[PDB]
Amino acid sequence: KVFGRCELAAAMKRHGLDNYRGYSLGNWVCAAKFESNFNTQATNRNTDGSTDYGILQINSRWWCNDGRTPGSRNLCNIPCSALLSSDITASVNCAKKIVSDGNGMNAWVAWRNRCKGTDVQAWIRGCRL
Ligand code: NA
Ligand SMILES: [Rh+]
Ligand SMILES: [Rh+]
Ligand SMILES: [Rh+]
Repeated sequence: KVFGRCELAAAMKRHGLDNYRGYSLGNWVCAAKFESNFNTQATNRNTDGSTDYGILQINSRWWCNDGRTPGSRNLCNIPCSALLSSDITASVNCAKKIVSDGNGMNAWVAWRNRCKGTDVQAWIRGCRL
């Protein structure tokens, strides 16, 4: 599923991301835009052999089992394929563990480089929430 901006914002708010660990909804929407272009099916291979999965490009190195990432952890206790569903519940629940883990949203390279210290409120302007 390729989400609309306001469609995703509404889904993220419902799934408990608005101000999660102090990160406004616009932060999560901006991260999703630059990570996946709002596409639940997005996959990208990392140079280390790990793969990033879904709307927030969660990494098989630490967070999910994809059957092909040797000596990696599965800290969200899920198959990485669960992160590609048109239902974002598994991505949201895993993102909550990631962002709680001490580095906050700096875990997302696209967030640090493209969203951090920007006017992220612009990502939710116009949306019915
Ligand atoms: Na893994
Ligand atoms: Rh939902
Ligand atoms: Rh600003
Ligand atoms: Rh509302």
